[PDB]
Amino acid sequence: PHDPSFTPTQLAARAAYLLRGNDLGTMTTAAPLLYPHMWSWDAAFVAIGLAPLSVERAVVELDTLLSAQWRNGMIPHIVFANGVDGYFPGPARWATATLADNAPRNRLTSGITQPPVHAIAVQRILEHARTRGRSTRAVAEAFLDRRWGDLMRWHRWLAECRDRNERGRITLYHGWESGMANSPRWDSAYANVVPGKLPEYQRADNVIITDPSQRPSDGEYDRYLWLLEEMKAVRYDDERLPSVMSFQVEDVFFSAIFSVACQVLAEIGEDYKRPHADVKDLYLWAERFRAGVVETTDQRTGAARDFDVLAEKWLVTETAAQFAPLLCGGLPHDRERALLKLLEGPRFCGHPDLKYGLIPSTSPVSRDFRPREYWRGPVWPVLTWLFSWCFARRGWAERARLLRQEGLRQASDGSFAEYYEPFTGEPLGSMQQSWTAAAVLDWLG
Amino acid sequence: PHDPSFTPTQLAARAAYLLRGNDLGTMTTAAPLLYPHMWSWDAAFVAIGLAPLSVERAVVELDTLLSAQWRNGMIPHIVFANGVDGYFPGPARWATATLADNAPRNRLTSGITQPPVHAIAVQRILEHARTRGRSTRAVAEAFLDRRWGDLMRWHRWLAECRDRNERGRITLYHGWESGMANSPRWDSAYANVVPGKLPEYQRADNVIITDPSQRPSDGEYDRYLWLLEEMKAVRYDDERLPSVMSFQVEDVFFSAIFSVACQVLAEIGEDYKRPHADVKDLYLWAERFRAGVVETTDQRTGAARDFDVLAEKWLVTETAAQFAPLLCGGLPHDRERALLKLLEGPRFCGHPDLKYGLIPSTSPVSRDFRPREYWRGPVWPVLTWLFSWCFARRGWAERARLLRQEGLRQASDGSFAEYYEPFTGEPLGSMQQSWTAAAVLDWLG
Amino acid sequence: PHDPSFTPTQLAARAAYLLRGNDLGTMTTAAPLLYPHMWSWDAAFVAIGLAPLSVERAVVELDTLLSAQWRNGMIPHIVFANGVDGYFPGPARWATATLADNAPRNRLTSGITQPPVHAIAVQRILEHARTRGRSTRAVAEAFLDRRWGDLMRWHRWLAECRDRNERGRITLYHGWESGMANSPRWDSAYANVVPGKLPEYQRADNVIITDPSQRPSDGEYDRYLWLLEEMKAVRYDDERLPSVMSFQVEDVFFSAIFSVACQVLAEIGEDYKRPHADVKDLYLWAERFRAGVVETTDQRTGAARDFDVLAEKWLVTETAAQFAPLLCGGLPHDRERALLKLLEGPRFCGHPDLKYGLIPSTSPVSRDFRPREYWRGPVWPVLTWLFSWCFARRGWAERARLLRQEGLRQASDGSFAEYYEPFTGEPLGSMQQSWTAAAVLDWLG
Amino acid sequence: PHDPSFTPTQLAARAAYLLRGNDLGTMTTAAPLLYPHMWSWDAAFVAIGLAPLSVERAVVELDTLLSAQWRNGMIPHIVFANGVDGYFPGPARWATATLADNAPRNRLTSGITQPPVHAIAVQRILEHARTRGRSTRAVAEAFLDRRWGDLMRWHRWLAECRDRNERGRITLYHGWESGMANSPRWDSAYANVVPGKLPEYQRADNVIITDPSQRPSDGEYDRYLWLLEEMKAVRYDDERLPSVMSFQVEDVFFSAIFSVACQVLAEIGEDYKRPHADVKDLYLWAERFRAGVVETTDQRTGAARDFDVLAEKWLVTETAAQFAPLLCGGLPHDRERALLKLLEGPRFCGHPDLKYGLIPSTSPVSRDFRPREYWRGPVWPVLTWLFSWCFARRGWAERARLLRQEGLRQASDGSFAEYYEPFTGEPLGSMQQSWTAAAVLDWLG
Ligand SMILES: O=C(O)[C@@H](CO)O[C@H]1O[C@H](CO)[C@@H](O)[C@H](O)[C@H]1O
Ligand SMILES: O=C(O)[C@@H](CO)O[C@H]1O[C@H](CO)[C@@H](O)[C@H](O)[C@H]1O
Ligand SMILES: O=C(O)[C@@H](CO)O[C@H]1O[C@H](CO)[C@@H](O)[C@H](O)[C@H]1O
Ligand SMILES: O=C(O)[C@@H](CO)O[C@H]1O[C@H](CO)[C@@H](O)[C@H](O)[C@H]1O
Repeated sequence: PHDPSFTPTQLAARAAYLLRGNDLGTMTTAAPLLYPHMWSWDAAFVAIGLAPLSVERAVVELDTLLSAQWRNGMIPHIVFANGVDGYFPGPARWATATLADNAPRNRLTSGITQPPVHAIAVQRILEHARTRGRSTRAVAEAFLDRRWGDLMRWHRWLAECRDRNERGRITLYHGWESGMANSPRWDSAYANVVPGKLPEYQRADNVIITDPSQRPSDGEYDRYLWLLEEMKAVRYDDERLPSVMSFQVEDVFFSAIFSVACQVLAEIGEDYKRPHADVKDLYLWAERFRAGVVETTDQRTGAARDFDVLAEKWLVTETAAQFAPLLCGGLPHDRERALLKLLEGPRFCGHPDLKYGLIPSTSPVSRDFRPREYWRGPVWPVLTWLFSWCFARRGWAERARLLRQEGLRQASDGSFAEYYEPFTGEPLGSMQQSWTAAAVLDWLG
Repeated sequence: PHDPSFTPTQLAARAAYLLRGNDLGTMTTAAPLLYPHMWSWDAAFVAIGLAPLSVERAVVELDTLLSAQWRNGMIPHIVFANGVDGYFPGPARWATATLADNAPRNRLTSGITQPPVHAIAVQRILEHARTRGRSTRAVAEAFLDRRWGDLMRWHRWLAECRDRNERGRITLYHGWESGMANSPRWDSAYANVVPGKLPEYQRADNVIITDPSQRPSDGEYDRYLWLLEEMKAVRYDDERLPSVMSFQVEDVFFSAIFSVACQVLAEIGEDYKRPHADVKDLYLWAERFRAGVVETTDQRTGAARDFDVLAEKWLVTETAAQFAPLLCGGLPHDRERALLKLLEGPRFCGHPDLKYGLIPSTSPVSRDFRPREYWRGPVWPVLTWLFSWCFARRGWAERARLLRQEGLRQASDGSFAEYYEPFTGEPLGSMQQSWTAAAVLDWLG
Repeated sequence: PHDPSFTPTQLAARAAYLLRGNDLGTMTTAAPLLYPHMWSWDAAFVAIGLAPLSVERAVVELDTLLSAQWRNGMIPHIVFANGVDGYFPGPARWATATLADNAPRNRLTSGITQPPVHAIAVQRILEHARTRGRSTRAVAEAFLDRRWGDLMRWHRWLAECRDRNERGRITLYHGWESGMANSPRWDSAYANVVPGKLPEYQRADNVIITDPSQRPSDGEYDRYLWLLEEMKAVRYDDERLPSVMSFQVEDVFFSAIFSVACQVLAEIGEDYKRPHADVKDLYLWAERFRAGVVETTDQRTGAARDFDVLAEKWLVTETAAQFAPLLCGGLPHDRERALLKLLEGPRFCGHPDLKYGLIPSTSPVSRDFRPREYWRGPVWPVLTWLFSWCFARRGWAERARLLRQEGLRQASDGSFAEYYEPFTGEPLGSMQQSWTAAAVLDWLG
Repeated sequence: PHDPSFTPTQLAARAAYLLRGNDLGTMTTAAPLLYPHMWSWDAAFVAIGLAPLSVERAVVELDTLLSAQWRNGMIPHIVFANGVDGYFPGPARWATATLADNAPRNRLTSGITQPPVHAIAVQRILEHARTRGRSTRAVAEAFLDRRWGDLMRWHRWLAECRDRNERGRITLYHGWESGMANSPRWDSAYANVVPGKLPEYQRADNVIITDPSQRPSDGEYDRYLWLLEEMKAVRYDDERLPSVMSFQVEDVFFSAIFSVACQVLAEIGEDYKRPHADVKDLYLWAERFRAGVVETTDQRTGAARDFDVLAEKWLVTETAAQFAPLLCGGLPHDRERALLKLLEGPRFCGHPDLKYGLIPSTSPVSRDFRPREYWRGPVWPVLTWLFSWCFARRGWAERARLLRQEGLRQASDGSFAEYYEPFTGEPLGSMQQSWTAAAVLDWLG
């Protein structure tokens, strides 16, 4: 008609309807068909969206994810649903069940990790539970009793095994670990990934998303799948990966999230009387990774750089990852003002052709910008939510509110799209994406 | 805390979460455990609550109900879920699968009917679909193409087989057909139901609702189950029921709903160019049952009476059914003003001890009033919704708005209870009741 | 910026801020500068807008208007603010203070009337007061005691002096009495107004609204001002006007409003135990003017026609006044369906170039349509409100809701414009128009 | 009736209606009758409440206040409305027009100051203006050009003349300068004020508020009015006040507000390219007064203490002023956790008998607590707003949200009371208090 948008109550209802519709029982799929399994950072955001509906079911979501945690503490980025096909690479291609000595016996998983937003979900669950009364607080507190150790082991694995040199930045062995598969951030590192004898495969993602402008290329998937062959050759052994992987990058955005997550989990630990040594370690890691993020930044603009460990070079790109230091703090005053000017100016939120005042995944003025192509340009509601929540935590109440307002406007069509075209607002990627519904649910209050 | 109520967006989200949680696939249970099957008038209200979430799934709900329609047109009041136990009387006790020649081959059902609110659900589906654009309008219009004949056959069975004498009132053979099992309306008729050799049975309803003050008595269930034996003895044959049933009442509230439903379906038929003869029949029945309702009314107060066909006597009770004429219209001006004074005065919505300005199922000043006991007093959100929608259709915009406002206040605890204590607001009956969530969903807009 | 619309709470606050800003103390101006006095039907809508803010002040607004009522019962269409210039024709031009024996001694007023929406405002005040508690109900009931007789005298003057032949239509002697100065409705009647020696004047309205496309022409004003000379020459004597006025029309929209207002006031009289003879007269007039409206209607479409008393001919134009029978009822079922099809189709609300699904003052497909020119095309929020309220009173809950939704969308710029361009949504006429704020407040209060 | 609360849109409308009603033209009175003039920190909150309604009028409010600024930079706490009586002490009693060489020539003012919340109001005006488009941004930027120097002179007067020893705390010479006339904070200092021959007077405040339990005693007013005699005797000369005043206290809450205001104004200066030397001074003062606040704090709880300059002793009381360090920051991590535990525990927001989870002006468990008596116990909406805004600025998003939620619940009666009884929620003090409406509008605008 004249207005296809939904009212706040309609939109909240449809978002909860979606989330319950993607529930398999104890895990929520990231999307109905494109991503028909549990993903790690999606599961954190799903728990955030479930917290206003059922603290009990939000806790179940994190319990299911943690039940897939590897023996060394790694949370793998996919927990596969039993008997479900339709996603590639699936369990047979990872072969972690037969090759990975640390993989769980009772879940099929991938063999790589994803960003540690999980502590933020725990905070939102606790915040909801404290408004709901004693029986609900008891549910959330029982979850802390049951899973505090597992959360510690997750943060410790990141701090000790992916920051072996105590640089305060997380090393990745796959671009998929960044959450941003085809981000321009990784192009120069991927250009040095030379596949050898790569076993034949058929993609499934572009059978579901048929528009070729919206997904990575075959050449990019060849490199993604070649890194799997390198990992499988060493049976996913942490100790051997630095010797064999053709892709080794320090991810400054993942690092900033980790800093925030450690500080959040330390505050939880203080409030719920968790072991002093754990809280002390969490604060130490929060500070170490805050400093590691700051060390990457341009001394003029504050923009954070990734680092190619193999090439030994800073990776200078124009993506939303540059704003990593805004999430965790630590910049000198003048540098942070410069970085905020970059965020709000014509290269990002201030670009005159954007439909919404939101943060594109790649700067529209970058040569790498592609308005439809996944992480090369589109606006991702999950990043809107993460930036808005971290900005509110910095004390930037109006900046956070504006992102939430624009994210709700963008989402008001009810498509709950994976990402959106930055100029037209066209929904792109999968529809019915669980963390887009969760973002709306958290925002609407 | 200081305030356990939910905001409108929170409440809408939780109501949709509930509705999707009670979805078995193609049917929604009336409640998670007490009523773990599809009920007929509940399914209409569920379709109303689904319409803002998914016109496609709202249509599915009515398709599933109509697929259980009997060969003679009757919509049975329970469509049992395959393999589901926990409700008594269940499929084995009804034995319609082996005894009822008109029962559907591919569904297990009860052998009695329930009120014809279904046309109202169709109207709400169409209203939503018209705001959503062409593909959604096509879904709703395709449903009309597919099911108009079945809806006609339902209304025709009521008009021809339950009003054989063309009195403009529907005859019931079981109090369960009224929707109000233990209403004081039926006490004097039930007092003449003398069970003979009644086969042993174990109730399930009071294993789930253990508080004896909230459910009918064993003596009442003995009579409910004896009527089943009388119906089974004649193989549920319409032609033989008047000769054998110990309970035969004309239900003025069911009759008023039928009048409204015929008028609504006639208006749909005009708008979507359905057969002229059908629309003509629907308007004729709407007028006949409006007149039949008016004929029951007290000439002073307008209060509508039920009629005991066996005793040949008007049934004078003080329940919400007295307000039947307000739903369908037809009263003389002075009589309708008197009936509205009764509704708004100290015997119903104006009673000084009520927590909310809502319509109790039995007048709190009646000797039959029991504040916890099912239809003998509690406030039912489903009746709030039905009265508010019919009042808005009369043009009584402020009266309708006040009922909606108070119903939302009552529902703001998020219990989605089956019924509520009228003085304290305590949630009673089953929690997580589907038509209470549907009422909230329709209201919140 | 990206979206310059206000939220509902922002919009409600700004609407109330406007209405208080236009308050001179005991009267609210219709606008800040263009209309810096009290107008009669505006004052009724202002009272509706004040009722959610202050029942006491809403009652004051109507008391002030009724203190200007003429000795014969006429409510004049302007009550001038003492010492205020800036509007023409002003008190000196009307000369009612020196020429009109029935004009009030203690107010300066115009010498013509305006539509009787006042009973609708009384109903809204009473509805608000009944939600607010005993002290506020007493305020509203005291107003009824004080002003019931004046309201009766107003209705009686219309029924007896402007329907002298008991035709059930109100005769007007000036297009300004219709509320729609330059409606195409009056063009052929105005073509038969031939001014004599008209005293020189200077307009004020087009000094404030300088865009010539938005106000009537000088030629139109010459005729408006000449009719004043004709009234002044007979000292505004009711009995003489039929013999001297060059403009005499039966206004079918005014007539339908009067039918509704009589029925509304009759219901108020019953509820508050006013004299039975008054209630009986009100219902008689409601019926007479309903029938009078229906008698004008097109046999195919149901559209209502005005009547030129001097030319003795039906006035056939394509304006929103055609929809008069929808307000008061009375059409046969088939013809009202045809009239609603006209309303919702491509000649009015369904025209494909309209920005909002609202009723233009003149059909966009009529040769008379002018998209900027006052009553010749623009969308008026006051008419949106009146149609929405009357439609809800007919029982057409969804139709009323859609008009309210589109009216709120149009008003969400916060300009509170007098009227809006139908295709672009550009605000036109005066900004900060009191009855546009009142519509918004009622729709949200 | 059943619930006398207003909806958010109703409440926002009534709040704006109130604020416009208290507008005299270019100044808004703090209340209709009790406070019928402009007060300094009220005017800052009024500007915050006007910003969502009219950036232009919000700017006017601060322009009017700053036009009363004294020649030395002091903003006086009252700007009297010309020709208005009804408040005591009025202009004749202050005699600043004849005795104070620094008082403005064209305004009548008091001779003491009030807390510097004004920069917070400027920030809110700028935030609103940036959402409204170019013309509105220009209005706000023009105000900065016109008044930046005056704002600097205000901050400089506080830092240089009320912190002469650079201790980082503001000295007051009257309890009225704290904003909290009869706070238990000042009881021991007031016990050392011995009036001489005090000129006879009659109070006005307790003729308007007649309940003696709600205002200070005559004995307290004798001391308030005697301090005026001491100031008048030295012609309000800043350099003489330390030698003659019987009341000299360092106000830690005023100091923390000043710290925040300096940081806020410094950020405004950076964003709008104000002189670098001014920004540098503002950040220096922000740091100095932060440290000055922290130096007062209890080593166990972190609670901030006031200081009696004459008695040379720390003032230890149990009032909301203890929470000053939460506003400005600076406490060590462990002590701020202790201070938040005090805030949220049973001595303040977690007291089990409080109707709302809000901060009482005096702890309910203190021997000084009086639940009706002005600053000795009642909950003040203005403090709820200030704490919520400062908490959001610290990053404590959920804590700020809970204060806002409870503040809106308390205000939903629409009384807009000056303060509220902490246990019953009874509205106390003046009704229709401007800064209570402003808090509501900001929380909803
Ligand atoms: O493209 C893919 O196959 C997967 C690879 O893990 O990645 C996409 O989908 C995941 C689930 O929604 C997200 O977690 C990622 O952030 C997003 O990029
Ligand atoms: O008590 C029962 O076993 C059943 C008998 O049909 O009845 C109750 O539950 C049904 C499903 O919710 C409702 O349809 C009825 O209105 C309500 O009275
Ligand atoms: O143009 C004018 O001078 C006057 C003449 O009465 O008319 C306009 O202003 C009035 C006040 O707003 C409205 O009552 C009318 O409906 C509107 O047409
Ligand atoms: O009691 C009084 O006469 C005055 C003295 O300035 O103080 C009260 O009123 C002011 C205006 O509302 C507020 O600024 C104060 O905070 C409040 O305590």
